[PDB]
Amino acid sequence: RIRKYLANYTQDPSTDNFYYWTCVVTVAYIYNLLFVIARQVFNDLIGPSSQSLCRFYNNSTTQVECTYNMLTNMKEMPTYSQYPDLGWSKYWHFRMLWVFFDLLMDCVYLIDTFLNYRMGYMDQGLVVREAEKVTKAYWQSKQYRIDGISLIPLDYILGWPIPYINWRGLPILRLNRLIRYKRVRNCLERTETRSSMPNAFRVVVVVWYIVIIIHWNACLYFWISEWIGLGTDAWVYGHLNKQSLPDDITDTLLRRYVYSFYWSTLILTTIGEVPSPVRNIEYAFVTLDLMCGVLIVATIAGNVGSMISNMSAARTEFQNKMDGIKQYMELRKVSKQLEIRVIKWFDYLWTNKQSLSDQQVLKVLPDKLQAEIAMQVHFETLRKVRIFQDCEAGLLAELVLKLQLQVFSPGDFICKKGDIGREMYIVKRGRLQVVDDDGKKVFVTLQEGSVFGELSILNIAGSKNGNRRTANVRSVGYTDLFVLSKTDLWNALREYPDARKLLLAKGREILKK
Amino acid sequence: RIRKYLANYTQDPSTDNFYYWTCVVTVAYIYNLLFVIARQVFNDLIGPSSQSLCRFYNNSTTQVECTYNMLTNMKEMPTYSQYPDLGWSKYWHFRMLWVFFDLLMDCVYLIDTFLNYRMGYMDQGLVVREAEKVTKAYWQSKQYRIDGISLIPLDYILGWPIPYINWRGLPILRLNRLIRYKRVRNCLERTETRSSMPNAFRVVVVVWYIVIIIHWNACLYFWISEWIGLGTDAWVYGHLNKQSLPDDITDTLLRRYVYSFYWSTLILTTIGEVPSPVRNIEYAFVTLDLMCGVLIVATIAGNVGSMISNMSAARTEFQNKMDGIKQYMELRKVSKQLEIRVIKWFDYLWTNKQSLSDQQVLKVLPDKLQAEIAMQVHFETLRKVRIFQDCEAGLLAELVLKLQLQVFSPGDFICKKGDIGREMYIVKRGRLQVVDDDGKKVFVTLQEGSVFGELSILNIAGSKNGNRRTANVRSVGYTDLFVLSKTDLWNALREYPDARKLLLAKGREILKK
Ligand code: NA
Repeated sequence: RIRKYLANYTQDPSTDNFYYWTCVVTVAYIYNLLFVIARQVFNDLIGPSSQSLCRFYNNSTTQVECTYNMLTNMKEMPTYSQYPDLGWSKYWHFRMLWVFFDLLMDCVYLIDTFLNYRMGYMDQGLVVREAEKVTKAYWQSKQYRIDGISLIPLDYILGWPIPYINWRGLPILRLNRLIRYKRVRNCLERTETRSSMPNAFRVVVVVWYIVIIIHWNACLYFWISEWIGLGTDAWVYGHLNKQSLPDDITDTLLRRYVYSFYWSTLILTTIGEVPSPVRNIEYAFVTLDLMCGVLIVATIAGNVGSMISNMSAARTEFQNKMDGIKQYMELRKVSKQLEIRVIKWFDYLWTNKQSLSDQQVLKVLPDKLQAEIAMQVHFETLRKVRIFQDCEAGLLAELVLKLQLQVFSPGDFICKKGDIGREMYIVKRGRLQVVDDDGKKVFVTLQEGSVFGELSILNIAGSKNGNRRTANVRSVGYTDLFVLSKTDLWNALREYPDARKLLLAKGREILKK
Repeated sequence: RIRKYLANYTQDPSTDNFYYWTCVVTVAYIYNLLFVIARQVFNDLIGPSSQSLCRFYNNSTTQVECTYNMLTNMKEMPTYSQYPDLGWSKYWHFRMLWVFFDLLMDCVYLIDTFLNYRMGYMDQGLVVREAEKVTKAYWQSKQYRIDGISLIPLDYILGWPIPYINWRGLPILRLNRLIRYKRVRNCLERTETRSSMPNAFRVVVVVWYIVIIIHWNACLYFWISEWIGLGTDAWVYGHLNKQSLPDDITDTLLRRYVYSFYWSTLILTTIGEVPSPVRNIEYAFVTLDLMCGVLIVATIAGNVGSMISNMSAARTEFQNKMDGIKQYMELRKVSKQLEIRVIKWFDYLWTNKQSLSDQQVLKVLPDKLQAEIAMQVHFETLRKVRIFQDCEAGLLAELVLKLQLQVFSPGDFICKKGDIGREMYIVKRGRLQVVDDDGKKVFVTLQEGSVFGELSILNIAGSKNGNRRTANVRSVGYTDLFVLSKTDLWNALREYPDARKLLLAKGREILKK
């Protein structure tokens, strides 16, 4: 039942469900990141706690509650008068909506702290899943410190307006929820690896960081403006700042946030098309802010330039190789015809993504994976070669390890009559044909998967032109042959002497018949 | 005839005519890219559909058709009154010109859809050209979806002013022509490879992208200005924007486009010397636009910096090598004279583009091309060596594969009397001379193509100082020798035993005579 399942449960961090969970926790973290500072600085997000009072001229001048026509074209800023119950009868629905999302994100934090409690870890290359071990490792580590500091429900008692003690609230007490940044960094690291566009995603995440910095600096600008006093000079938000409040513009919560966000965007991007500071404290703030903005712009530029140089590195390497080849062919005075042939073949290899190397797989993988990949590509082709049909699979594994790719262009000759023959060819991705001594005839056409030269790899010792090629073979279009050298065959064969004698017997048989 | 040719026709994509065709299709695409959005937002491009009416003071104030003096120094914007036939009697020539270029570019799109219908593809390294196969591959792929969506003639019925139903037109319905971007990307990819300046071309294409973005954002600025209302605040185009319409400036279609393009250039380059926004919606638009402009400037900078670092990479590598050499010669206390000699030789190798390596050709080309290049450079020189004049061409092919470049500076000695001689030298790109034991005499001068030391490569077994050099040879200026080692000769020779015995015979003969 529920008790059994929850008493036994332990988590595997490498699942996909755990990744989706880390995304849920990232959503909750981003909720806190934006809205705790927004509710601290922009108090009316939970509903106004006080009444705005404007000095209105009717017969005479008296102090009344501001309308929207009183908050347009102001000659001074309004003054505030607290409600007896700090806006609770008028805005309890707004405040219960905020409380509900607070409890939702805190329940997410509690589920996360439980999954941390029953969290499986790697030990001896395996993930440990014994409830006793995982909880003991949880307590040995000090994850519980960060888990408990991040959930202290201090904002529930002291973060809301309490009218009985005239406590106005302190939403900033929910900033301990921001200690859980490791799960968010983990989610973003995992999202980059699962991404099909890892450079683009990295730039996007930096842009998201910049937008959140601009939001926090918007809240900082407005908090500094309100601490200096709104409308007291031409730099703070207010009626003397004519970019803040132009002619027919109303002073609203939306206007305060919109102007502060625009101000912060222009300052942290070093555009600076905002009013100049007036007081020494504003000069200090703006100087520091513009130096931060210089660094922020250099960071955006560095990330974009890094992405741009990473995504053009292969074309640059190809162009370097092509330039070197052309330089060589100029210095050593090669024909124009062979030069255009070289450039055609190199351009084909580019626009078809071939790379002319198996070192991609060779170097960076472990030999187990290399052997498995090679056996999946070459083994079934190699087992039908008519001299390897009666061998043990170990020999063929060693052989599929030692196969070399050779590429040919249209009309190229693989071999010609009376040539040294010391190889065996397997046709992959092409088509060959055996032409009668002039290039205007055809005997047979070799398709993919066929084999040519398989007796020239044995040594039958008196086999009627054993070493010479005895045929002409040319490529129809671009071909991809795989070659098993004679040296490689005998090197591998010396370890299997029973397969050796049998190969010799089969070769003599095929030769005689 | 025509029917036969068109029924049989099938296209090869790798031709040069097809490249010129892709350039024609790129011209048609760029036509649509600019002019569909321009005709949507800047309606008067096809001729005004309505009459501009200005409130004029003659005796009294009445509403008359605006002149150019009424559209200068305006106190308010004019109002419009549709024509009964929506400008068709006055501007049918403009509209038929636009219709003609529309039909021209749509015929280009139809030719392109036919060439896609009969389009040859690569199969087994060959381009397939059988009409049945290419059309079957066209239908198997879903190219016909994109080809048909991009040609829906909806703009011909609903994109022009129809006065009978009071339809004002919707030029934006021609935006489905912009689905064919793959042919344009293909054309630009192919233009980069054919380019002699591939870094410059890449930067130029990014600059073209930025200019088109600035054009579309100019149209966006003016559409937003017109939707808010022209002349309603100091940010939209109009008479209250005194950068839009200064003192003696007339409100024309050219002025609207010119100002919107300048505005968009200053915003997307983050210069920002334009009026500040006034309303919340303008603040939102401009904040988003300036963040896009930050990214656009970082993109331009990244592409330029990538090009700059690619075009100075070789000089940087050379300077790294030179610095390493000088560091070594300082640590190990080499003379100043040998140090200036090393630096002179390295500077020469730089300012003459030699690279001291044949690995350029060696690594990156397939062995077929390497063998052909080596045979074209070395074979005729090697066949006149007086011991290789009576050999089979296969031996000489193997030998021209195994030739090593050695470079010498002016006055350097290739060899001296009584030195171990185990090589043969072929003079390429230089001039040697045999000096009599003091360096003040001359016996013979060896020019390009000559050969020295060709008997020291054989083993005549008692050949009167067979191993010692028996002559002094020094380089006149910078020389480029190619050396055939004795080890290489015998390694290659063991495969040809008939050529071996013959070489031995010829060497004994030359030695005796
Ligand atoms: Na300025």
